[PDB]
Amino acid sequence: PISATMVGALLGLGTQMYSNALRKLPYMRHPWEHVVGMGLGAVFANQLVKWDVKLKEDLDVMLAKARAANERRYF
Amino acid sequence: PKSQVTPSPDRVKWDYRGQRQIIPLGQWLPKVAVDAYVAPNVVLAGQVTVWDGSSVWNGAVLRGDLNKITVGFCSNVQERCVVHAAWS
Ligand SMILES: CCCCCCCCCCC(CCCCCCCCCC)(CO[C@H]1O[C@@H](CO)[C@H](O[C@@H]2O[C@@H](CO)[C@H](O)[C@@H](O)[C@@H]2O)[C@@H](O)[C@@H]1O)CO[C@H]1O[C@@H](CO)[C@H](O[C@@H]2O[C@@H](CO)[C@H](O)[C@@H](O)[C@@H]2O)[C@@H](O)[C@H]1O
Ligand SMILES: CCCCCCCCCCCCCCCCCCCC(=O)O[C@H](COC(=O)CCCCCCCCCCCCCC)COP(=O)(O)OCCN
Repeated sequence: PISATMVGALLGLGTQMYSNALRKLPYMRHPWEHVVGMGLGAVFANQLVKWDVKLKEDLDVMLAKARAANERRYF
Repeated sequence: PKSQVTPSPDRVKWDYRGQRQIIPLGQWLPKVAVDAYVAPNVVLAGQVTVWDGSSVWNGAVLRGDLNKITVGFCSNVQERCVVHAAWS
């Protein structure tokens, strides 16, 4: 399937080539920073997914607390 | 009438560096865009501006020592073309 690692790598390579294009430079100007961008994109995508899961868990807990607080009105 | 010359013993008969393509004259430095292609044989002297998409081909000399020389967007100067500027 489409994992966070591959989409992150594609986004990193794309943003490196996009930065190179915006400066009128060749797309594959410095290959090493293309590799660095792929790695950073993969890392950022994985961290984003890991943070999203925890964020949803925290939101669920906080909504449970809010609903519990609201339910006390009927007593 | 003289008919007499004095050869210099420090004159260089072979420059291992070759001819330098960009020749700044004092504070005038030729400006070449990163998108522009300038052939390695080209000589750019003085205030010469080469813009995006422009191209200068083999053997061309662009001496902007006297007045400014400008090459526009996607405009090309082909092989062995001498572009020079006068005071007026
Ligand atoms: C802009 C590009 C558009 C691309 C998106 C569409 C393409 C589809 C890919 C979307 C994608 C990557 C997101 C890319 C981020 C973009 C990069 C940002 C910039 C980077 C430069 C996330 O997509 C999935 O992520 C899930 C969250 O986990 C969510 O499911 C919801 O979650 C619940 C909440 O708790 C909801 O309650 C519930 O309703 C849903 O179940 C959904 O978001 C979705 O199903 C692919 O999934 C990837 O993440 C996880 C799977 O989860 C995989 O690893 C996991 O790790 C542990 C979990 O940490 C798990 O323990 C582990 O078992 C698992 O292996 C990865 O291997 C990979 O599969
Ligand atoms: C989010 C949607 C998804 C987007 C895709 C994300 C993908 C993950 C990120 C991929 C990034 C790829 C980058 C590859 C590495 C190249 C970095 C090399 C930079 C470098 O060598 O340092 C000098 C410049 O520093 C720099 O250029 C550093 C610039 C940093 C700018 C932003 C700094 C952080 C600001 C906080 C985030 C932005 C705001 C967000 C709210 C270079 O110097 P030189 O040789 O070029 O010459 C002098 C120019 N100065």
